[PDB]
Amino acid sequence: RKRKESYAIYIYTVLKQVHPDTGISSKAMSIMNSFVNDIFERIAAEASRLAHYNKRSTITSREIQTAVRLLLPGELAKHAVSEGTKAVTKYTSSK
Amino acid sequence: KRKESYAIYIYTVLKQVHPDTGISSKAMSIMNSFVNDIFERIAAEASRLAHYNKRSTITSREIQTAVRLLLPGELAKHAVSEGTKAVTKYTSS
Amino acid sequence: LRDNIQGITKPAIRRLARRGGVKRISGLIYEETRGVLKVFLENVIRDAVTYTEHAKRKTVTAMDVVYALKRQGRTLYGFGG
Amino acid sequence: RHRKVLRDNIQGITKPAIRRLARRGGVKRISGLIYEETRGVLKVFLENVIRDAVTYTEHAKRKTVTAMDVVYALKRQGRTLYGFGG
Amino acid sequence: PHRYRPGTVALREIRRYQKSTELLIRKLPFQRLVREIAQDFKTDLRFQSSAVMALQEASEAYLVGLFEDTNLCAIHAKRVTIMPKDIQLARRIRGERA
Amino acid sequence: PHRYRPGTVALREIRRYQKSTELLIRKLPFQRLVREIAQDFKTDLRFQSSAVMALQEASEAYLVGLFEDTNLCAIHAKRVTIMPKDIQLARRIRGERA
Amino acid sequence: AKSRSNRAGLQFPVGRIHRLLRKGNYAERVGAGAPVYLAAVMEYLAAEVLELAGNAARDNKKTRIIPRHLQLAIRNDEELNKLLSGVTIAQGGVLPNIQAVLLPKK
Amino acid sequence: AKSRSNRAGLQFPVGRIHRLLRKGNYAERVGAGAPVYLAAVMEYLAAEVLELAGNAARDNKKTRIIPRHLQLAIRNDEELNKLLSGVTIAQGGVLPNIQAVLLPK
DNA sequence: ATCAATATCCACCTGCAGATTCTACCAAAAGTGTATTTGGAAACTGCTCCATCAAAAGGCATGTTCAGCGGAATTCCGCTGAACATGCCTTTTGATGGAGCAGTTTCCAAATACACTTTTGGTAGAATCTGCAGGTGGATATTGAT
DNA sequence: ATCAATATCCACCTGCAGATTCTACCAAAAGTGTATTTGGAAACTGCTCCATCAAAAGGCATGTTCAGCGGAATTCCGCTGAACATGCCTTTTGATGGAGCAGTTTCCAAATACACTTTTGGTAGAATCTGCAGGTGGATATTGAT
Repeated sequence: RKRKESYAIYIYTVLKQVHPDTGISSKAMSIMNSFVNDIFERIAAEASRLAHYNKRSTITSREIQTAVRLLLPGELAKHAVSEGTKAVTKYTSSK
Repeated sequence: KRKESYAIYIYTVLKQVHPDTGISSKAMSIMNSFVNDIFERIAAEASRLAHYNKRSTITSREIQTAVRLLLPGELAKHAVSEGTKAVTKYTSS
Repeated sequence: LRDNIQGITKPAIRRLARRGGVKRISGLIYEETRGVLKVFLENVIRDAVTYTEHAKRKTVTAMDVVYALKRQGRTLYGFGG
Repeated sequence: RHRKVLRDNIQGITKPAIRRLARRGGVKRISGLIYEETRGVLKVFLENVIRDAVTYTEHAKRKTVTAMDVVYALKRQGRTLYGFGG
Repeated sequence: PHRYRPGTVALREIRRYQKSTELLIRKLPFQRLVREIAQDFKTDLRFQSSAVMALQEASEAYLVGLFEDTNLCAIHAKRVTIMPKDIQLARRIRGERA
Repeated sequence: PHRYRPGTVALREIRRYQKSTELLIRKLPFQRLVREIAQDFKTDLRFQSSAVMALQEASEAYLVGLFEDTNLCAIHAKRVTIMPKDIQLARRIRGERA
Repeated sequence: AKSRSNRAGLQFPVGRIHRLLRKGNYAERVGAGAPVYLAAVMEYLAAEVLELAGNAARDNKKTRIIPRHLQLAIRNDEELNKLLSGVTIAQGGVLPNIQAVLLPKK
Repeated sequence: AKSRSNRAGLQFPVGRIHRLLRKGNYAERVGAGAPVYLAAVMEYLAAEVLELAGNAARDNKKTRIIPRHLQLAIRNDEELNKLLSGVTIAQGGVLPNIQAVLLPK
């Protein structure tokens, strides 16, 4: 066996939600996979520094939120913050 | 009430190089920032080196490669020698 | 009476240019410079304040500024860190 | 049984290839000395990235430069590259 | 009735300011500007004095460095007088503009 | 005998290349250059084909971006012909020799 | 038994992201909400890019998004262009753009 | 009991550097030699700068190193200048430099 | 402004590489369920040092005058673009030997994890020492007018 | 070339803000001794894929010719900045309540560590599906000569 993970299937699902009849070449999918990973790393590293500067040993949704605000440009930040807060509020309402 | 810094070691190193030279507070603060900046750059590069190669440990070897990646030609050359020498002297005892 | 950005006077701007090796300055430079300085400060201060809020403080520390400058790629030595 | 000495390959970056790159860059007119200056600039860029790429290879104890070694080398230089597993 | 020719004193100023390291913008005015801008992100803020100083050192170092690049752009255009279009070129090429 | 005026075909070329995405440098020659340079740093190295392509995509994006900046420098000096000094000014502002 | 992604109302894998955060040496501890928030942001950014790229593909009368479409989507969008200013997209090319002074006549 | 710094023949704190590497979230483990190597590199770099700054102070007939001196030392050294190209030295000023074309006819 | 030589535009057509779609084995995840550990939010506190106000310090705003810079015009040499002929070397199609990369089972030197002894680095309230920033003086170079 | 108004520089002086020196205090680390755990080097290995030779052919590089027009030197003048003496409004400097930055005690919601149960994303890979590259030709420009 040989297994390597990627966000490809999740990227594909989201593509179908915004453009039901549009496909994506493997190369473009590879670029989308690199993009998602790049975003993950930037936010995580920023959250990491954030926790370190404040002598906190735990990275919570609050550090992720501040990191998003430092990383994204005006409008994207606002919408990212909403989607983020929304997913956490809902995640917390269950179980 | 504490607050750690590299000031005493920087000062001591200063006297080995210039026994008769002093250093102001602001200059000492700059030297401290420099030493911390260097520590962070090297440590972060070694962190990446170990992660890229799926290694759990940061060893003298990661520090060395990071040094070669981060310092310009000659500086790297000497930093590498100084590093190797301290590890050698450390192990030989 | 006045405006804050106008507090950065023509002579102060001239002095900066001088340290920058500039010999002759056109009149339109002053307003262009103020706008550039305003953008520089907005960007760094926005980040500095964001670190402040995250730490639940009401006081902007030198470190908040240092961290903001570092992530803007403007590393500053001499004020901590 | 071996090699075939690699020499002066920087001339492989021809005048026409350079004109094309300048066109994509929106350039309309090119002076005769631009080609040699461009080769020099490309060489410096390549040496710097390759040096770093090869450094990652050696650290991993490999003899084969991977696409990820290049991607990592580009990232160090601030030139993030998308499309090669990075 | 003595009088120095245009450029002579400017050249003298360049030598003087390139030798020194003191801040060239006045403190209070800079302080007011910083507080005004900060007020737009969060109200009722306090500043350690060292915070305002780090901000002034970074700002002045930034403008001086920009004035250097601007000077090269004016000179490139065979001028000795810097203009807004010089500052714009330098910022565009630095990637601060685009 | 028909002939386009100088600059007409160049403009047609700019529109053509700005519209496409293929690599503009020949493949085999670029690969030899990479192997030659790498060899000088370290002998006996091998290369995945994608490693060479990654280097070519990056080198070409780098050069195109440099020519755009160089073009602004030529234009700034009221020319439409880029010269070595425009590339030098651009590299200097970028900090590649600042 | 529900997946954390489902409970969060997300397509992106919360569990995987939680695991990537724990293994990436970012902090000694990672709270349960961190990966939820991060996955939501990642998903939102991917959606925004795909929305724009798909439009670029439609404009070129194509059904399949290719690197060039991703490049046009990103460079024509002010915020994405800034967020991704240090990024190079392979086979993406550049935006058509000819300095005005270069055009003929008057 | 002898300290690790002395054992490695260094002035910089190997024990402190070690602790900083461990708690800085760099990796799950830190080998014994890593802090030794790192400490020595930091020491050497500090030495290099202090030597040049010291000379810059002597050049100005002063016995106390101040920011200006660190700035002159770094910006006049091709390699240190490159290593610190993104750094601003508080109260360092700039190197004396007038473009030739600006000098009197 | 009509003409002619060419490039550009764009919809239609079809072989084909490349993308969407399985049925299934499944290692590796990810989720369920106690048990144990504890990070850091919340309420209360006392000493910093930050904002504010008065008084003394000294840099900036303003109008005049004109030196010389920037840029519009004119001119022409020679560089660089366009076009064409020629043929080379890159590109493409393809199969091969084998170096070397990724995986594997073994297993010891080295690193983690408390628990305990020894000690170095940081600092506050007290003392004292000193490098050098200004301030004076007088010599000399610099600059600009004649 | 000759003064003359000014800036610049060097030697000397000394008050003092800031740096080096001394000491008891002691929490916070760093060094140390024991037992437990494990990352990853060593040796054998299956097969991915990289280096390389093979051969055909046309896309593209090379080199030449010719002249359009861009770059750059030159002259010239309108007006924008530099220099400067004058009048004084703002910044700088030093003293004082209180906002709030840190350290502290507390204890619970939340995060490890862990033994198992359940669901999923990946993928080898024979088979079906399909967007669009690319060859073709004709409608509509776009240029440049006249």
